[PDB]
Amino acid sequence: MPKRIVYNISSDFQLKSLLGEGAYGVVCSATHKPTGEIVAIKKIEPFDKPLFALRTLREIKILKHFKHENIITIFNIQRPDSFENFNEVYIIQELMQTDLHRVISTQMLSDDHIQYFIYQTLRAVKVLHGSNVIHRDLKPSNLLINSNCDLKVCDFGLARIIDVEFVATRWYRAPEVMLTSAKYSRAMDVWSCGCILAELFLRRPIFPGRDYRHQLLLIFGIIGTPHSDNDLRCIESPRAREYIKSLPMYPAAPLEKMFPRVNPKGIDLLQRMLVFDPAKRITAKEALEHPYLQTYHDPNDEPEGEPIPPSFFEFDHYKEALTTKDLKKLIWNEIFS
Amino acid sequence: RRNLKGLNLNLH
Ligand SMILES: Nc1ncnc2c1ncn2[C@@H]1O[C@H](COP(=O)(O)OP(=O)(O)O)[C@@H](O)[C@H]1O
Ligand SMILES: [Mg+2]
Repeated sequence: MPKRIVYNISSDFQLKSLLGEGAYGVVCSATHKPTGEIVAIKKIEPFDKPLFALRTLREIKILKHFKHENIITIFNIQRPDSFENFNEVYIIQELMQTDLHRVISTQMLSDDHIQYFIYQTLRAVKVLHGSNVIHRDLKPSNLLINSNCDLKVCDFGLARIIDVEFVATRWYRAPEVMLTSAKYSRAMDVWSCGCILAELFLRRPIFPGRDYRHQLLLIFGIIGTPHSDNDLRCIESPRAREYIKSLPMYPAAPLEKMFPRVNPKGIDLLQRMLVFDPAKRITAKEALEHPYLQTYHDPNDEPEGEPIPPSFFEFDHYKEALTTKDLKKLIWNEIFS
Repeated sequence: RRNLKGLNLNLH
């Protein structure tokens, strides 16, 4: 608990431990002394640039909207004592014990744990997708975990509604997104989930590219290089098509041979997630129905969600960009509702 | 609810 970490919240809270620290968010566990409850508090300074406030607002609205076992629970947002003195946002959430990046880094997981963690991840993705929401930044550190193996997705500020920026880690980015201006889609999240499932099997990232070029080499070295015009149907950009054509002609790698001790049903699911053509990639609902996850699948207990209209993030579509003060008011409205 | 096998992680 570094002394440098300062939270301008009620003295009823006593910070306990620093859980995460980045340019956008700082997350600490803290004890709410009056009740004894230990919670997680995510602090964000949203007002130096609109970009930060936009991420904050998307995050808060998505957290408040969903009530799902695999989406981290928001308890409340602290109330500033005045609009003039509102400089940081403090999101109070249910406290989880760790995250999946730390778990994969420190624990040997059985095939049963892997089934269970990817099942829960996909169950969260299914409700987001059925609500026309894509996360766009799925990776192990954004999957929160308790010792009983409960898993909940977090970090929703890069989400978008189907129909300078913070950029999702390239290691989990779908190839069509990296290649084209392609309208981000549900399939991009399924690709990231395939990278997560592979990371669970390998105990390391499957495509740790050093840069754009290396990322594509690593991806195609495993899924095979697209070469026929049909293979390239989803790539309109002439620059992108020529670049793919300049790559070595890799065949799809025989994953069952490379990783012979992995459950073959797990490899099959993984292969269906890491497909180049987004229209042929498995959906989250189909993945929950896959044989690898039969132990946990229940078609009557996998919430589909309800569509959210683009206007839910109307602030992202203004002819004239909203000002920081404009966004401060929209965030205030979420805190007090 | 469906953690049939009582899966757990020894986390400290
Ligand atoms: N509710 C929570 N309980 C426990 N740890 C959390 C919680 N929320 C976040 N964390 C920890 O903080 C890290 C960063 O949180 P995250 O919400 O992803 O913010 P950032 O936008 O800075 O990536 C997570 O990877 C996790 O280790
Ligand atoms: Mg994060």
